[PDB]
Amino acid sequence: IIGGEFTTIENQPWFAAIYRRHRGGSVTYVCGGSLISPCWVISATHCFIDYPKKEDYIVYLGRSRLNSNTQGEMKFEVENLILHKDYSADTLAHHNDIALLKIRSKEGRCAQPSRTIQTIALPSMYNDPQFGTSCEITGFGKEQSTDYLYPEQLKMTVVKLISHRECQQPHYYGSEVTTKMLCAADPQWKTDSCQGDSGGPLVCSLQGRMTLTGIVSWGRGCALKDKPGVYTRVSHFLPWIRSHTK
Ligand SMILES: COC(=O)Nc1cccc2ccc(C(=N)N)cc12
Repeated sequence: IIGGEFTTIENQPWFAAIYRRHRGGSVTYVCGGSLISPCWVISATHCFIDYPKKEDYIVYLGRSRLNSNTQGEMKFEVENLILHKDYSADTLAHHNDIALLKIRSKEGRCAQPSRTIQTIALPSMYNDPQFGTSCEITGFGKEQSTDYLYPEQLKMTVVKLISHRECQQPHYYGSEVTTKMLCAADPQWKTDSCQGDSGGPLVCSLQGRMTLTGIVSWGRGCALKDKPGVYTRVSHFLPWIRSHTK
C-alpha cells in the first residue's frame, strides 16, 4: 500500500496473510486474501499459478505484522487450492484472477471467529457500488514502487471506484480492462495498492453492509497517474465461488 495508514488486524479481521515454504525451510510472504466462510479464503490465481502445490502454503488469520505472532492469530495449511481454469496473464491484464483456498488447522479445523478473525460478506448478483464510491484496501504490499522490502506492519487505504467507460479510456487501460474487472484509485494519485497487495480485499460499504467487492489483481506501476488499481469483480464470479465451495 502506497500512502494510507498503518493498521492492525482488529480493523481488518477478514484479512488473510498468505506465505510460501521454500526448500530449506525459508518462509516468504506471497499475497493477501479474504476469509469468506470459516473454511474458505479467496485470493488471486496469479499468486499461486507458478507454484500450484497446496502443501507449499501457510495461511494466517488474525495476524497484524509480517514477522510477529500476533496475540489471537491462527495458523492454517491449505486443504484444497482451487485455481480458476481459464486464468491467463497478458503484459498487464490478468484474466479470471481468482482462487479459493480451503483452510485447515493441524487439528483439522476451520477458522474460529473472534475479535481479530471474522468473515467478509460476498456481494449479491448485479449489485456493485456506483462509480465514485469510497472503498478500502488492505495489505502488506510495497510502500513505494522502488522498495524491495515489504512493510512490517499491516497497512490500509481508501480509494474511489472508477467506471468501466473511464477505465477503458486511451490514457488509462483502453480495451485491456474488461467488464469482469473493476478499477479503483485516488483522484490525486497519492495512494494505491502495489506489488505484494495482490489477492487482498477491496471492501465497499453497500446499503450499509461491508462487502468484498474486489480482489487486488493488477496495475501499471503503483499510484501512477491515469493507472488505477485493477480488481477482480467478485459479483461476476458468484456462480464459480458457490460451485467451488460446495
Ligand atoms: C510498480 O508496479 C507494480 O509493482 N505493479 C503491480 C505489480 C503487481 C500487482 C499490482 C497490483 C496493483 C497495482 C496497482 N497499481 N494498484 C500494481 C501492481
